[PDB]
Amino acid sequence: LRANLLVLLTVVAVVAGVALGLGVSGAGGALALGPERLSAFVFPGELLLRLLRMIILPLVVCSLIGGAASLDPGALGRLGAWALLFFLVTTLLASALGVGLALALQPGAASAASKEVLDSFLDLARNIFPSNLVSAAFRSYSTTYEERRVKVPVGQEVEGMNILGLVVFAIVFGVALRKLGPEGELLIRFFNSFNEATMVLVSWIMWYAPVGIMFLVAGKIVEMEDVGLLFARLGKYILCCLLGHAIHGLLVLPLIYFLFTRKNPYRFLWGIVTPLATAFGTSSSSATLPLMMKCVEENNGVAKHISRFILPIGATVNMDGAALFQCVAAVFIAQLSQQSLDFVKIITILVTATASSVGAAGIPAGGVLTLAIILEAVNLPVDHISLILAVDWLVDRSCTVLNVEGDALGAGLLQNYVD
Ligand code: NA
Repeated sequence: LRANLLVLLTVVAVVAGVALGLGVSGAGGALALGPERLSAFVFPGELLLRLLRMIILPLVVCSLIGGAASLDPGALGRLGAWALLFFLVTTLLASALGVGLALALQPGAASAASKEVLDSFLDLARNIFPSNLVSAAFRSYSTTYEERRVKVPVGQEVEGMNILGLVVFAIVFGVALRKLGPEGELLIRFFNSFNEATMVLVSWIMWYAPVGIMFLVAGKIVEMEDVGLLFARLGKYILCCLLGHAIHGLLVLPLIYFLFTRKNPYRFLWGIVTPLATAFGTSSSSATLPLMMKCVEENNGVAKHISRFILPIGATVNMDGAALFQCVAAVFIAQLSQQSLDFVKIITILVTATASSVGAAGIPAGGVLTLAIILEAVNLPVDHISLILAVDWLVDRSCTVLNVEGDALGAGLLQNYVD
């Protein structure tokens, strides 16, 4: 079927990009290409990223408005509380697994290789309640410091979409529309139509996705000066990250799903393999959001009013893979600096990763800034982050799957809470 063809092409795009980038690097790489040729070579990946960033606003906002307006406020409140508990518990488990898998199997046992913590959470709270809806569509509040030599924190809005604030506003506005009654039907229909129109565009973009992924991966592995040396240096770190992701996705989340529902979790995952493949290929949660919702509603028995509400929220708040990656990177850096971590600092890492996972922006910087916040919370050198980013093109992808799987299973849990 053409859905299977698209999934196969999207997955094979990563392998083809890896091969193309290795060939280009072995044929001189960027120095042989030069800046002008390299920019054109990597441009298609940038085009794909721009296309994927375009859809996030209308898709998420309309989906959340519809999902919130399609449920009784009391039932919506109970469902949201349970979903938040599930997301927090899963993120905490991912962080704990990441820390445990790095203290053992030490990735940094070789010699080859800012905002205050309170101010970061105050900025998170400010972004949860945007001061302007139009501005929130492309800017987020951020605090810098001015010396008066007291470092007073002064804040301003800086580039970067405010997804968390818009999500909160969409949920509240949908609740208000539901409470209006027959007067709010027109707006519910309007936002549903907008959501369907946006999903059509997302489906069209999925066809160009493989070509963008090709050049994205090729350029991002051409930027590495030495593939062999870098991989020999970060082999154990990548092993820790991917092993933690595999353990969390294949053992922990399925175990929780079985314990609570007592149905087969792998039969559930078999119905969403296609969204998982799209997530791995594109590294975008919004890209798989429509396909994930379709598969969950059709292949699985999840009710529409459950999926349309839970999945858009999880795509923004549930970042198990990101938390695991951040904790593994923090332990790796702490081992590189030979700065022994005691129980207090381990708990600090866990709590900071869990708390900062909420509001992790969709941009690539959103998964590495939180790492800087964690390092500051524990007092680690940020200089080493250069290494961590160098393999994001792989690790981030592994994160994205774990960032969506936990969402789908989450819905699968709440369905049983409703049954
Ligand atoms: Na997610």
